[PDB]
Amino acid sequence: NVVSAPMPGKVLRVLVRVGDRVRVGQGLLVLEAMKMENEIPSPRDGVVKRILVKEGEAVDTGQPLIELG
Amino acid sequence: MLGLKTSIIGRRVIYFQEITSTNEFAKTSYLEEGTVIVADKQTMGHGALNRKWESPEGGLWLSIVLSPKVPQKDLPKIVFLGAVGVVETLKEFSIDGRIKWPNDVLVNYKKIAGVLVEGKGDKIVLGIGLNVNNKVPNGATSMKLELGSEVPLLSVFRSLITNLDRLYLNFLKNPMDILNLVRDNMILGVRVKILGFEGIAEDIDDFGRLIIRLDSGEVKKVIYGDVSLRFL
Ligand SMILES: Nc1ncnc2c1ncn2[C@@H]1O[C@H](CO)[C@@H](O)[C@H]1O
Ligand SMILES: O=C(O)CCCC[C@@H]1SC[C@@H]2NC(=O)N[C@@H]21
Repeated sequence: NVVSAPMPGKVLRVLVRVGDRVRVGQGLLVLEAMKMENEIPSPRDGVVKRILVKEGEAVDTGQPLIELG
Repeated sequence: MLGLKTSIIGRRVIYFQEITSTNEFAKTSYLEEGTVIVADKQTMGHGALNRKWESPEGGLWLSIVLSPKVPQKDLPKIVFLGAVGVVETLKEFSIDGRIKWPNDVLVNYKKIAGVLVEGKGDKIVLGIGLNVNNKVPNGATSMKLELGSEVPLLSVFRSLITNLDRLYLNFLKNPMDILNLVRDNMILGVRVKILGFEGIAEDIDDFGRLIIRLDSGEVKKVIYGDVSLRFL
């Protein structure tokens, strides 16, 4: 499935690489929002099929971020 | 044996001779609220906005597990909690530290501490690095440098934890109290430059956004992270 933004924020960094198998609740990427560096968790285990965003990108609530396999 | 007397923060402290990062550990472990992570030295020390942090032995490097349950609109104040917490500890030791928007405390404009807050869904990690007796980077200072002698590491810890606990309880009562403490304790009147206009750092708003006064007189608000800022 698709993992969208839990809130607005700029991308600090991406923890995972494509093809990387993810763990439920594991760290996918980091968004600097409300003076915090927010780590975004994987709703399911899986594999990094697609990294939909870049570092330094401004994302908004619900925007597509990661697509797993 | 620590003899702490707090309600939430400091009810459990976990100490490490050394570690990559207290913040990482705090994030990656299941820990009750108010638990403190403290190490003699960190090797993979972290800083705000993907920067690095020197954590040599002799300083205080800790992480606090918090679970406030507050509107998103109040989450930007958590960093302030830590800074003001530090300011008040230095005040006890007769050191005058001021806040540099929005996560650094300074003494005579030399960095003596920094805050880093990280999110983990329900979990919120407050990380604070303060220079006590450790060796420090050029341009930075320490309590030992400020006071000209060794400062009791435990005493600084007990003091800081104690201020952060109180500040936390009042934060759960009225998250608006911190803003004033900050406004009343941060460097102001300084001409700054935004990269990517220039003006005066005259204040912050109720979201903790820096308020710059342009030369014409217009006002501009800065969101942390969104722009690069510098002192002139
Ligand atoms: N232990 C430290 N004490 C004071 N300043 C530091 C320390 N480690 C890193 N810094 C500075 O803090 C800045 C990041 O907040 C960096 O530009 C860096 O020079
Ligand atoms: O000024 C900054 O950039 C923030 C520095 C935060 C440093 C502390 S040391 C305790 C905690 N563990 C870390 O890895 N970082 C914070």
